[PDB]
Parts: sequence; structure tokens; C-alpha cells
Amino acid sequence: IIGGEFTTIENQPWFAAIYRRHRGGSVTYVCGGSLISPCWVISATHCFIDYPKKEDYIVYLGRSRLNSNTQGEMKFEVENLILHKDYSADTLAHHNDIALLKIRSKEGRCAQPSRTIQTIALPSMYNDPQFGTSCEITGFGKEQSTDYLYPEQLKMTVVKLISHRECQQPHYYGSEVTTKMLCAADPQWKTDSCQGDSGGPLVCSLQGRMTLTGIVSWGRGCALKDKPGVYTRVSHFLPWIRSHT
Amino acid sequence: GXALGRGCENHRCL
Repeated sequence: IIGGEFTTIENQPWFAAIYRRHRGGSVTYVCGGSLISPCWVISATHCFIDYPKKEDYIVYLGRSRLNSNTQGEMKFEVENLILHKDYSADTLAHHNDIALLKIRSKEGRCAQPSRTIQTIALPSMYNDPQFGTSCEITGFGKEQSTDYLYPEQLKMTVVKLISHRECQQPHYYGSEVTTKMLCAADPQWKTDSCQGDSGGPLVCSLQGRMTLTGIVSWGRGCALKDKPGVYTRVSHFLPWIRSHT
Repeated sequence: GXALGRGCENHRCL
């Protein structure tokens, strides 16, 4: 997250931190995710497409720090890793960038809700907030484009949803952004998601209820003028999500 | 990997 604020997991209790184990025992952070039901985390396919081996991955819930334990945290294996079959990537744009991770502890248990671990609501079909709505993003991604390490503490920020008409402008993304994506950015281009924040949640307060409106997917640079963050439009993938859960 | 932006996490970049 470029700019924004350091946060704690109680503020974002659906947030899932996803890591990959490497040959030789080193573990590295891969991507963010959102708990949509006790056994299911939703994320982005681009995060896993080059290493589609579910045994490699570790998922935490209840976790505020990148490389230290948090009280109440819970550690999971991936029982099922489901990537969208029509995923593709262009020069910038990523298509059908959505993934589901069925999680289980070593005891075979799914998530247990607590103060630091809760599910996020899915949106209803074709029900997104109006452009200009403020939504939040969360992640362990880079704070600056010059960083070569991720922050130790979880971050969040607030961005505004941008219309398809604006996002399709020539100096924005042209026809590279589609109606299955949402753009969101800061009017001053001072805050944004960045590399490492992929897969994580774009949460909007939608008719009273905190809703998973987007999944961090792509963008040209980070917090770059006229280059919003682009998000998987969750409300379009409900049938996909329902059949695979 | 690529370190070019969102979309590049956990990639094999030969």
C-alpha cells in the first residue's frame, strides 16, 4: 500500500496473508486474500498461475505482521486451489483474475470466528456502489516503488471508485480495462495498492454492510497519475464463485 | 519474477 495507514487485523478480520514455501525451507509472502466463508479464501489467479501447486502455500488468518506471530492467529494449508480457467494476462491487464483457496488446519479444521477473524460479505448480483464511493484496500504490499522488502505491519488505505467511462480514457487505460474490472484511485494520486497487495480485498460499505467489491488485480505502476488500481469485479463472478465453493 | 507492478507477484520470469 502506497501511503495510507498502518493497521491491525481486528480492523480487517477477513484479511488473509498468503505465503509460499520454497525448496530449502524459506517461506516468502505471495499475495493477499479475503475470507468469504470459514473454509474459503478468495484471491487472484495471477498470484498462483506460475506455481499452481497447492502444497506450496500457507495461509494465515488473524495476522497483523508479516514475519512475526500475532495473538489469535491461525495457520492453514490449502486443501483445494481453484484458478479461473479463462485467466489470461496482457501487457497490463489481467483477465478473470480470481481464485479460491479452500483452507484447512493440520487438524482438518476450517476458520473459527473471533475478534480477529471474520468472513466478509459477497456482493449481490450486479450490485456495485456508485462511482465516487470511497472503499478500502488492505495488504502487505510495497510502500514505495523503490522498496525491495515488504512492510512488517499490515496497511490499509481509502480510495475512490472510478467509472468505466473515466478509466477507459486514452490517458488512463483505454479499452484495456473492461466491464468485469473496477478502477479505484486517490484523486491526488497519493495512495494506492502496489505489488504484493494483489489478491487482497477492495471493501465497500454497501447498504450498511461491509462488502467485498473488488480483488486487487493490476495497474500501471503504483499511485501514478492517471493510472488507477484495477480490481476484479466480484459481482460479476458470483456464478463462478457459487459453483466452485 | 517481474517487479513491474500488480500482476507480477510469484511469477517465473526467465
